[PDB]
Amino acid sequence: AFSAPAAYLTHQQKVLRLYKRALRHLESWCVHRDKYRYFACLMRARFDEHKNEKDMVKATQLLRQAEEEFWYGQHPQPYIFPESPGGTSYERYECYKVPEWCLDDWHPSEKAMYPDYFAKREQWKRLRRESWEREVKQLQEETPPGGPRTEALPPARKEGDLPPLWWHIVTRPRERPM
Amino acid sequence: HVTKDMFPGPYPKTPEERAAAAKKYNMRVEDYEPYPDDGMGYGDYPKLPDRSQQERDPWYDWDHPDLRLNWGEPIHWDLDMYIRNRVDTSPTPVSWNTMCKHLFGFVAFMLFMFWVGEIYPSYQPVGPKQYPYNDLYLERGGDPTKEPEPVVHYEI
Amino acid sequence: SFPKYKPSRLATLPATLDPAEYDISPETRKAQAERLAIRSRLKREYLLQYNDPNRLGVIEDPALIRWTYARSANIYPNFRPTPKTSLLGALFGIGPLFFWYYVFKTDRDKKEKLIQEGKLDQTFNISY
Amino acid sequence: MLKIIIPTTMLLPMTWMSKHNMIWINATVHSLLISLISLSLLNQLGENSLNFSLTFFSDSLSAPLLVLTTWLLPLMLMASQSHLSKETTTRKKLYITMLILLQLFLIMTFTATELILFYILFEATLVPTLIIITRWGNQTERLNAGLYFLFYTLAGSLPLLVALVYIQNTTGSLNFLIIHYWSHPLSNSWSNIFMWLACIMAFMVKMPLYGLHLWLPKAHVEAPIAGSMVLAAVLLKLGGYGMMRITTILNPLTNYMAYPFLMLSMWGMIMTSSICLRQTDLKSLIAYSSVSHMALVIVAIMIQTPWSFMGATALMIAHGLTSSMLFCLANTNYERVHSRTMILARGLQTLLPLMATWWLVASLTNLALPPSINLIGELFIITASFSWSNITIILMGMNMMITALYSLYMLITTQRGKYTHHINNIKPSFTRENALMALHILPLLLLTLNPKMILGPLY
Amino acid sequence: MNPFASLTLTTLTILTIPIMMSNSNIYKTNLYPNYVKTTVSYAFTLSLVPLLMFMHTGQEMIISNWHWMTLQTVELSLSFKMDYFSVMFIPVALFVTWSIMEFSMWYMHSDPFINRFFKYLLLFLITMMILVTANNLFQLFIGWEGVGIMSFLLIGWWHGRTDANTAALQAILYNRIGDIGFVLSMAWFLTHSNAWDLQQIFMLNNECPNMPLIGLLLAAAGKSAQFGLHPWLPSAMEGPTPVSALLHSSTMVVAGVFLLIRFYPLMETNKLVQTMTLCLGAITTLFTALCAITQNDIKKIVAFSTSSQLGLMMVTIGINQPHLAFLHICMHAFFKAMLFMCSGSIIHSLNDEQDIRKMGGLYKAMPFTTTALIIGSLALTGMPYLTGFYSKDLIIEAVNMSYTNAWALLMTLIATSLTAAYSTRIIFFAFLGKPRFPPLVLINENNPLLINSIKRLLIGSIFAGFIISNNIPPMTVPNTTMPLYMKMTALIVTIMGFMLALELNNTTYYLKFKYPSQTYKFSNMLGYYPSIMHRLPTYHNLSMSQKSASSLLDLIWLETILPKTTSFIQMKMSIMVSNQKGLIKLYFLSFLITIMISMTLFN
Ligand SMILES: CCCCCCCCCCCCCCCCCC(=O)OC[C@H](COP(=O)([O-])OCC(O)COP(=O)([O-])OC[C@@H](COC(=O)CCCCCCCCCCCCCCCCC)OC(=O)CCCCCCCCCCCCCCCCC)OC(=O)CCCCCCCCCCCCCCCCC
Ligand SMILES: CCCCCCCCCCCCCCCCC[C@@H](O)O[C@H](CO[C@H](O)CCCCCCCCCCCCCCC)COP(=O)(O)OCC[N+](C)(C)C
Ligand SMILES: CCCCCCCC/C=C\CCCCCCCC(=O)O[C@H](COC(=O)CCCCCCC/C=C/CCCCCCCC)COP(=O)(O)OCCN
Repeated sequence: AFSAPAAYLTHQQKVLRLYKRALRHLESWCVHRDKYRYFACLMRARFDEHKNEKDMVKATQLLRQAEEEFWYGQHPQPYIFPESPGGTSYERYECYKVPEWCLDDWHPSEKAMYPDYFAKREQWKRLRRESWEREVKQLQEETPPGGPRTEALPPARKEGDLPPLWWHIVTRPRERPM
Repeated sequence: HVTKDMFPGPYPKTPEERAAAAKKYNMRVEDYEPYPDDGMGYGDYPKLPDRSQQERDPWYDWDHPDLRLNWGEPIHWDLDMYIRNRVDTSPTPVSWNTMCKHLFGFVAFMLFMFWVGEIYPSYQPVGPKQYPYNDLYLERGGDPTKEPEPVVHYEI
Repeated sequence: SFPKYKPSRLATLPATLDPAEYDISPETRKAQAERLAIRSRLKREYLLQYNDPNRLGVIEDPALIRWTYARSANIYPNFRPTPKTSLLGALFGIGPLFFWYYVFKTDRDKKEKLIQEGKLDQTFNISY
Repeated sequence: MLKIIIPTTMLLPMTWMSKHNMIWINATVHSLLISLISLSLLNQLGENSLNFSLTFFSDSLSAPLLVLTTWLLPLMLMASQSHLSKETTTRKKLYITMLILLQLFLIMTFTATELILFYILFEATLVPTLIIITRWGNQTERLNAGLYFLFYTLAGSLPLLVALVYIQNTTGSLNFLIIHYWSHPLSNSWSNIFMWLACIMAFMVKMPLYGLHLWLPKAHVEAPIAGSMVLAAVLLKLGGYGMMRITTILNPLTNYMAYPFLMLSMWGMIMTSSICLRQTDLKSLIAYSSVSHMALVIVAIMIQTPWSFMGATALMIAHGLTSSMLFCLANTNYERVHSRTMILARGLQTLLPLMATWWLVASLTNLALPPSINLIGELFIITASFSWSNITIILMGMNMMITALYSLYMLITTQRGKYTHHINNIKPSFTRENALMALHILPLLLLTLNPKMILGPLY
Repeated sequence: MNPFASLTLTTLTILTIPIMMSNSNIYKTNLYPNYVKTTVSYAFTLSLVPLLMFMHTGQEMIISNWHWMTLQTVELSLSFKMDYFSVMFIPVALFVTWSIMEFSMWYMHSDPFINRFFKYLLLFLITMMILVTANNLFQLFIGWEGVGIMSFLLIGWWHGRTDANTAALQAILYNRIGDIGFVLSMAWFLTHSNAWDLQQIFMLNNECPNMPLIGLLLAAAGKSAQFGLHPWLPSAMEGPTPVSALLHSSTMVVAGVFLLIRFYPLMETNKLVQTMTLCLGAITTLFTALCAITQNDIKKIVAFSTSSQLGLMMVTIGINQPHLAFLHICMHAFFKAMLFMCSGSIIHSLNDEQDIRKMGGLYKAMPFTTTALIIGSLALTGMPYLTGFYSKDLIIEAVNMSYTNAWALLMTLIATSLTAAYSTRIIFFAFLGKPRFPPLVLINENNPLLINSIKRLLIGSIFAGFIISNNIPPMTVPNTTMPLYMKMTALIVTIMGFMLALELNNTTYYLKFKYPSQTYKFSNMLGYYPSIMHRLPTYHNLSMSQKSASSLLDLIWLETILPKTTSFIQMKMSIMVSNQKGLIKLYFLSFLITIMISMTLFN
């Protein structure tokens, strides 16, 4: 989510992802805590018998057959956290997220209420106004010729500088705005 | 604010115009494949995998999080068919053929057994209920000017 | 020795079951790198156009306009009368019409015949 | 009838003599006053008709259409007030002149005691609409659209004129009263077949019939908001009014000449309802929904039963109101997005809640929710078709389902979901737009209290 | 004079006052939910009187107050029917709605738009009252569509969630599939009987043909979520828990069964429609119970329980016992609404968790909900002398002693056993084991609203069955004699279901793991019906909607035939005519040719 993706996933990453998926579906299968702990230790052991495999052409055949086994017993109704992309409350509060720029359209009668918040709002707007002009130059000078290769942005390197393209990340509405 | 060159064109039939079209849709040259040059006018537009947009990565920071879409990337021809609110081609735990066989076998077996049970009903070792007044002739239909044949019931 | 998963059109094949995500070659890695590079270029362009405080409008997406034009206003200029196209058009534009015409004509012929001969029990059929 | 025609004519000098910053107020106020005056025609009688003079007469089929036509103009003026702001005073006066001329032509067309005058005004309505479409249209395709909107119509109606004069050479008159009282059957002959075709194809093309509807998406998409209003609300009902007026002489030939048109309409309703499901444009979706509803009305007219006529009239009125409101909502969205694409603007109920409520009500009215007059016409036509044939319901039922689908689809894609992040020019809805929405929607819910006002002469 | 009609209309009209007040100042304060709850309670108290009058005398009435319109020989008027079913079902629905609103005042406290939620609930209640009290087919259709629209608006309560919108559209689609049959029935009734009024329909139909009853059965299957059109009810649980507790559990879903009950004079004259109804109910209840036995979401399991109960009531309709089906409606309302309320309390106390894999020891951690759910599950399984026994036991006795399909009887017995089994599953997996939730314990039931709302439904599910059964006149012949084994068949099968479900559930404690079988995969995936039927048809339709209708026909061939061919022909003719080099040689050669041809041709 917050981290930029890479061009490809290494064997280590695929092994870790398979291990996590297997553990999650095992705890979905093994409802109780003691049974899950026993079978998770057993599956970690059976996953550990081939840690020190040296040749890559044989270690890729082990994970390839492990992905054929996981699919067969993958518990077609797994446990999903409520806020996860499959959970029951995934995007429940997504309609309560109102953008900050909407406050620019408030009537002056409504802006009479909450004066300190709006004063801080022009303060933030001015800060962004100078920061963006700095960041355009910083990102233009730091980019390699021909365009970026990965969508990872550099931080701020001077004293008064701010990280390039920061306005829409720090001004997230909230997790539960209302 | 879009140039004439940018818009879709005829089917790319030569390698140079194929490369130009691939560059136009913001994709790799060997990753670009147009629809077959049949009568239907797909033309210049590229053919993307028929994968649904429900199965796209839900953790990548898409520019359109609801649609799981990115700014600039070529949109699938049938995007409106695959919008997470419609048909999705996400892989299932059980193969499609096996699910189809199981579903239709269950339905056919249920229908056949219902028909069989209709052939062989279930009842009680009793005779029909007896109603006194000429099988309730007056209270069921009426017509009191015909005097139907009387029916008497056998007391046992 | 487990049963094998058979992909279908409406139930595709999982990424972890792809037999092409293992037999990796340097050409495949180069292709992935180029894909990431162009994706990052597009993302950088969008983010530069998105965080600008001087922008007070909609960020025009060439891909969206191109998709709409391809779906709407480009179908005819690339149309060519072919046996497949001709047969499909004739079927989908003629067959249903004659099918429904035959069905309704048969039903109404039966109804009119039953009116003429006289056993239809039209009692209480006042409002038509 | 002159007490309404004369003020419509006097609307032109008042507009042309008004100040450069006061034309809209005068036009709106006097149009509303004219509509209030025209409300008097709604007092119809079970007897023959309101025969004002030798030239003009009013019936309970003409009265609701006249009231709707008079009521439409203020809504069109309010809708066009926005996008004509940077327009010069002379060109704004020309636009208002075109609208007033179109209303005058429609008002004279809906009374039209004589058939040749009816045809002349029927074609006179074509000029201001063409000028509006081709002149004040944003996109480059408008000209082509205008061409289509012209030629199709004329291609339909040029034979009709000949047929009309031919009738006056045999019957001797074209007055609708004399035509109705001196009606004689048409024998089964090739000449009578071609006379039937000439009389019917003129009004089939403008309704439009499936297969002749290609001009309608172009004309509605490319026209300005007022043009879309007048085309969807009133200009589509000219074909239905003409067919209900002219089918008095086509019997009993229609009993077997309506089969191709009944089949075409009953399949085209399904085809257009399915087309609405996959559309990248809001205006095209609304236009195809209009095509479906008009195909249902065509089916009703071809059945030729009292319930068919009642349902056809009610459906025409309700569809005109609903399509006008939907086009207004689409234009309100477009004026902020400037793209006219369904999926670019999303999650609008978070930003514009009252507009979301208006969208919900318009979608429900299009969805034919009881006890709206939309469903009154729907059920009347459905029962009449069931009496005509017990199988038609199947098709009808499918249409109903599909209708609801795309309606809610139009409601869900545009209003529900997450808002588009890079669109920050969504200003709060003005009082003008909300007033326009209310003036569109309240008459529907008030007419559902007194349905007999729009059920036609066969009530 | 005549207090019966006045009170019956007054309860309905006072159900409407908060809707009018929704534009006033009270709607902008926090007193609106309490205002609506008090209005509903007062309406229930007022409507308790017509029930007493009917119970004492047997008062029946129809009120035709406002004449809507006269279409030649057919008069449509605002007619209300106040027969046994209406005056009996108004108080039950009002009491359930009052309990659900008092529960919602506590459950939905964090919702910014809570007044809109309450007004939506009241609008649904008004639409259901219109549906129930309708005397003509048009008003019945108005209520039929109003309940569907309210369900659509309440399912997609959270507009941000895509799944909620998908579920709402699915519910609308299935309800419109039912609406097709409803419209068929209305059209046939008006074409043949020349009236949408129930009185004229009953008089003019001594033997009802197949078509109108098939249409009514199709509409009832569409809204009651029978096996053909079932998945929308399980999918409708994306909405808030009170919506599922009120709409999709006890009130809106029984509308199809109520429609079939309203036409019982016409159902007894047809024997094939009864067989179809019996088969549909049996397959529905069996399939839904089999799906429920293996689910892990509590709300989904309770939804499948509701669907199974609806299938059982449809079986009862199919065996020609409408009054018994209405009685089962009345008892199911109470205990299933209370079951959903307990589930919602568990979910709220457990930080918005619905899966039972993260529910552990709640028998002692939160006892009031535990005992309420135990009572509700005992009532559901037809434990003797509870609200569910007095209906379900009679259902079983009637279906055993009827000349009906034997397969349907077997399916009903297996469905009852499976009902006992998944009730055991709920209790075992939600209240018996060790805790499995996150360590931050926030269990709390100490709120007067929740306690009072649950306790009223407890009193209902304990005593209302007895009160109703002993306080209504007899409307069917009793099964006085009974084989001893046949008398206890329901109890035996329910106890066997308890025993087998508990024995199979206790094996999860063992330290043994095994991959699932084919039957488990079939039952857990809802019989594969939601997958295939939501991917094979729709895609194809959508594909056609762009392939044949949109592109091939509208955009290509219909464009090629009339306009483009004309343009091509005119362009070619213009090119041929205007392609003159300007040579007078050719001009006068043509002049000579035409002069020569005219003399020969025209003389
Ligand atoms: C007249 C005398 C009266 C007395 C009569 C005799 C008295 C009773 C005799 C007993 C009879 C059977 C009792 C055994 C009950 C079953 C328990 C069991 O073994 O399940 C475990 C076992 C699988 O366990 P697992 O996968 O290892 O566990 C997964 C984990 O543990 C994860 O597990 P979990 O923790 O997630 O949840 C566990 C859950 C999940 O377990 C499941 O996987 C669900 C599957 C089990 C439900 C089957 C029960 C009823 C089946 C009705 C089927 C109707 C026809 C279907 C048509 C199919 C069409 C192909 O299981 C349960 O909760 C309990 C299961 C149900 C037991 C409670 C009710 C059953 C007792 C009453 C039944 C009959 C007596 C009625 C009395 C009427 C008077 C005569 O299930 C089976 O092996 C299936 C056995 C029966 C299936 C029948 C359908 C076979 C159809 C195949 C095709 C045949 C040819 C068709 C050709 C058609 C061509 C057109
Ligand atoms: C494209 C978008 C829609 C536009 C409108 C489409 C609808 C137009 C169709 C017009 C109605 C049908 C045309 C002819 C109807 C006559 C009745 C005929 O169908 O029945 C048979 C007639 O058989 C044949 O149709 C005879 C004519 C055959 C030649 C006509 C060409 C048919 C195909 C042409 C298709 C071209 C369509 C596009 C035109 C531009 C029965 O034969 P019979 O009972 O003995 O004689 C009946 C006539 N009598 C009684 C006066 C003597
Ligand atoms: C959007 C495109 C639509 C184009 C119009 C489609 C309808 C065209 C129908 C024909 C048009 C002219 C019909 C004539 C008007 C009626 C007059 C009449 O009926 O008099 C007949 C004359 O009948 C005719 O002359 C008809 C001949 C037709 C000539 C024009 C042919 C046009 C194309 C014909 C095929 C099209 C039909 C289907 C069109 C489908 C829609 C495109 C009898 O003449 P008498 O000599 O007095 O009596 C004989 C006994 N003494």
